[PDB]
Amino acid sequence: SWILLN
Amino acid sequence: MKFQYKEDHPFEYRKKEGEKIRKKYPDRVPVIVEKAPKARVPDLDKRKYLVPSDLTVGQFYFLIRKRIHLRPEDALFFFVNNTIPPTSATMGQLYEDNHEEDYFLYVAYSDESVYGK
Repeated sequence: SWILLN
Repeated sequence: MKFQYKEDHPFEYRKKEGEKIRKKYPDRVPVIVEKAPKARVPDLDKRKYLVPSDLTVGQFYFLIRKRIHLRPEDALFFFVNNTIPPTSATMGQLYEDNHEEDYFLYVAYSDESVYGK
């Protein structure tokens, strides 16, 4: 799964 | 510049994931982030990042720097297509200028200014 930065 | 993401998945798989995520989050760009070979830096557990398009490259640097538990004073360099990107560019601009045919931007990081050293 993707990590959402800021 | 090898990316484990590309070794792990064929082009068609990557492009399908890239177009899907570019449609689901249009204000964001998908970025693969991996440690460069021979780099003397901590590793990043996760390699897939959705980054806001209006984020500056420098602020993106800071976010990854905090993920690998480094301080601003630590030597840390980032590479796209074997060159260090301009700090004041936006992540949207870098993405538009450098994304591959699978719709991903690929970034490597190292403690050395030359990829692979």
